[PDB]
Amino acid sequence: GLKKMAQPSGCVERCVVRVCYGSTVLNGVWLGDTVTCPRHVIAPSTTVLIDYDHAYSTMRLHNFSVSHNGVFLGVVGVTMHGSVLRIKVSQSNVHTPKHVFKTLKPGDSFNILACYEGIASGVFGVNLRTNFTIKGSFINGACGSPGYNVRNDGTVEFCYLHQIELGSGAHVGSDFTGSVYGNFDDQPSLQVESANLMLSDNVVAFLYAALLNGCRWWLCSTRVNVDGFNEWAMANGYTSVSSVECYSILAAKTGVSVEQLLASIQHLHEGFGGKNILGYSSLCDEFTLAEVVKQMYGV
Amino acid sequence: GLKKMAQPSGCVERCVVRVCYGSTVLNGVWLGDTVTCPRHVIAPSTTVLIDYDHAYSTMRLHNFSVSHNGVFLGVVGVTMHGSVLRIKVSQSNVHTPKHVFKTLKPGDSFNILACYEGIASGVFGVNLRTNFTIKGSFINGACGSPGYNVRNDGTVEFCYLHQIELGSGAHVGSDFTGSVYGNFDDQPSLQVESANLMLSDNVVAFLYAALLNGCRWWLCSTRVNVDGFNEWAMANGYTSVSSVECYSILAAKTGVSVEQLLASIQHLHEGFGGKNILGYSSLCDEFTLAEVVKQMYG
Repeated sequence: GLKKMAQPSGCVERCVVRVCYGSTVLNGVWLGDTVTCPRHVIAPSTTVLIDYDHAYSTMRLHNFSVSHNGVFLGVVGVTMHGSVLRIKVSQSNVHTPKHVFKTLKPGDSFNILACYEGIASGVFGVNLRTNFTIKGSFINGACGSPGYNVRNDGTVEFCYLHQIELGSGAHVGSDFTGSVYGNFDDQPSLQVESANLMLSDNVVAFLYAALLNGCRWWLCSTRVNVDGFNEWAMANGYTSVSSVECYSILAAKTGVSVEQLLASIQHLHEGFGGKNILGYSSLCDEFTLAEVVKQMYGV
Repeated sequence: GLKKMAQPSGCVERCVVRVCYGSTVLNGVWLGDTVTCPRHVIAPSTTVLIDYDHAYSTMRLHNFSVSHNGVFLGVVGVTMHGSVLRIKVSQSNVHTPKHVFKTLKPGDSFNILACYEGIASGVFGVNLRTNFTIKGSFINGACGSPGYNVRNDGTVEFCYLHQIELGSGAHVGSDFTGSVYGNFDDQPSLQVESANLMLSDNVVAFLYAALLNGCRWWLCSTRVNVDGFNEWAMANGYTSVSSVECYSILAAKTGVSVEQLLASIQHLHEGFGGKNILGYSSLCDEFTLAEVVKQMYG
């Protein structure tokens, strides 16, 4: 069985704060004596293009209010870095977890802690898609909601801060250095993301999960090698497959080769008509190899 | 948009402990000075039917080890209540959240904190099905993983302790009184659960969600009243619809009566062939009214 799960949120919850500037409110992340939040918090109320360099030069520290669970923190200084602010506050978060900052790549899975007014309301796993957007569930006020991963040694990787929802409904964020994923503008615009490609590495993982569950009506005995599949993938809305050897644990157990699964993808590309694979009516790219392995075997 | 989410797990993570008896290890929940865990932990290693009353009668307190993040709690006494043990320990959990215990009904959504050796590894939302099982993700050692909801005032409702995986893959748990949901046996056996019905109230909530996203190709123009739908529901594997007036909010905003969605359920029952509703190719009973309302309007 396959269930999308999030990693536990407790150590990240203790870092979420409410950041207010004037009347504008969003979420920030408090590590040590620094709060990171989207710079949208200092935007003037207007319908014209936002000049953030001008808003930054006219910023006054006393217009900020930063709080953790209703306890207000004193603001010492603020610098702007791409699409985020770094707010120095006058005391350190005594529950700062061991952490690093990591910039995601397309195909990476991570966890979103969806937050409103400095308070977490939900947690879910997501994948950064090839168009550098995610499909989240955010209502008004989710700006600044953090994305994270928890390494095996317990280190939190801070990798995402929610920035904006595009007209299409797709969600855009930045890393903690202020670079927006996909170079989208961090203010209202008419921007549209590129077409989403199916994540081939995840699809291969999904088909191995199907095999391990005894679902194999779809298996091809044809073989397509990596170079051939990657050329087909270009023309058919799929990514290249990154490598084959990482699947060897699943390959030995099944015992089906990655190249057989690549041929199976080409066979199943259009539809299942109208059978299903693990309940899905079309190929699923939601689950990574690491998830299939960890959910099947704890590794 | 509709995404299955879990409520934040921080306050529950601080209650999970490792419970060991002899060589057998599983998870427990530490509230005040009590640890609740599945009684499977005192089972003898064997392939015969387990007699839990005899296992309990021959129990020795010194065979228990209860620990939280590597520090060991002193065990004071143990009682058995249905499928769970209540282990009294000599320390109170200083991180005990404000909490109540609540027994779930089919169609209720809740959150699972999946745990291994007393450490949380994943959190996800699930729905209790009409056969009283859930579709989770558990591998070996997840026994005792807790299920919970968090009310608006912050109170944690403890509602589920993971007990066993059935031969079908479906998951069985107990409440914190030790009653097994669906009264399945809490030991290895050949039991098979009865078939699931489609949770009609959840399907309605799902269709209200689609209307709010401009997904309306499936909307029936005509209506069927509740009494006619419930007759159809029996003969077609759906539960009876509860009431109509709960959906007033979404009935208002759409503005579509529940009776119109009931007619659409009848029409969509076979298949979409091959159109789509919010990503799904068949009707989805995964989301309750409360989740839809919370995810779209707060």
